[PDB]
Amino acid sequence: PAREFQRDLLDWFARERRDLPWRKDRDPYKVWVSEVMLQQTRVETVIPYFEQFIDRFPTLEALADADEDEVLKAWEGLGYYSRVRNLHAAVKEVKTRYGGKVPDDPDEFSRLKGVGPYTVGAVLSLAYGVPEPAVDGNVMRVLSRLFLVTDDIAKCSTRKRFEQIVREIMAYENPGAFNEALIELGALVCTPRRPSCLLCPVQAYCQAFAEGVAEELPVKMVKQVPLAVAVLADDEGRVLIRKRDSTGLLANLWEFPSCETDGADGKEKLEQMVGLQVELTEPIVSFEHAFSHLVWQLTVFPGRLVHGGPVEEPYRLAPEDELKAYAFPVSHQRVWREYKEWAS
DNA sequence: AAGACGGGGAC
DNA sequence: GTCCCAGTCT
Ligand code: SF4
Ligand SMILES: [Ca+2]
Repeated sequence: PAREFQRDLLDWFARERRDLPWRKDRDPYKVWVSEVMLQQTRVETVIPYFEQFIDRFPTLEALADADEDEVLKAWEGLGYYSRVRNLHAAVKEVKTRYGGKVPDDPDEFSRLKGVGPYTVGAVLSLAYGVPEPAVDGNVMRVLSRLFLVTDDIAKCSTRKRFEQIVREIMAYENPGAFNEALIELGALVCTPRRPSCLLCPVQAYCQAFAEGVAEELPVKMVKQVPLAVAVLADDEGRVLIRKRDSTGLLANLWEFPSCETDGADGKEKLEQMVGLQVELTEPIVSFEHAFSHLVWQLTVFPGRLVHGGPVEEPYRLAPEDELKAYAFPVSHQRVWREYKEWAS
């Protein structure tokens, strides 16, 4: 019932679609940026970031020529920072290798970093009219309910099933609108909890509704870590900060020297870290910070800094009024908040 | 396959 | 507390 299902979906979309920032036009660059920002992040959270980001990097070239440091700063607070490292690399790739044009071929676009099966579909269908599926969590929930699919959507292969289903029922004449409509339906009507089936424009076609299990679908299947942070203040009013490893947790972000206490030593395993030496004091406050695969049990440790050598290695000396110039994870952002809240 | 990879806002 | 959001990479 593909064709008729398409008409209802698309009709609903025209009337109910939200006027979001990235929907002003279909510029490949603007669509791509928004799609990367939306990965595992809510629309409400993205809006402010997209606005600031586009103003600061209006074109793909402008973003390509920016120093990675400024690009990360623009992403400070969004989470999953590798998304922007990959988008930056990919954008630099399109400028030099593809003459500043976002490839319109799925095989070409999919080779760029950060571009997985979802983004290929979202960006190419929307910006170029390419008939590729764009299956995100929203679509998976929608399709799972419409076709009563009970396979664990956390299974790597379950997404392939959904992609095939989309290839069979999508409006090949307007793939972009079709894909977007499917996502919007999931965002506004066919919601995680208490979907609005009575007001759904494709209720008639829904097997989950007919069987009364809409709410039980889709079917879907952390370690603690103590950490000691050090905030060394130079009598001159400058602070010590280091850039993080280029690969792994919060990669390439700045932070206050710290170590995985892995117990309860505190001001011990830290001092040792010198690879330019000094001693600490007693804590100032303790909090926690969650991620997705692990939690941080960090405890701060202040101290004084006396110069005895050149600041090298990842480390970098910086005046207090310049900190707002670096990109810091949310955890360490709080560390500094509690510090000036202390010396207050 | 399954775990790494942020931060936040409903319920 | 729990879920999951416009997922990608190894
Ligand atoms: S009828 Fe209910 S479960 Fe089926 S697609 Fe609509 S909102 Fe989703
Ligand atoms: Ca790819």
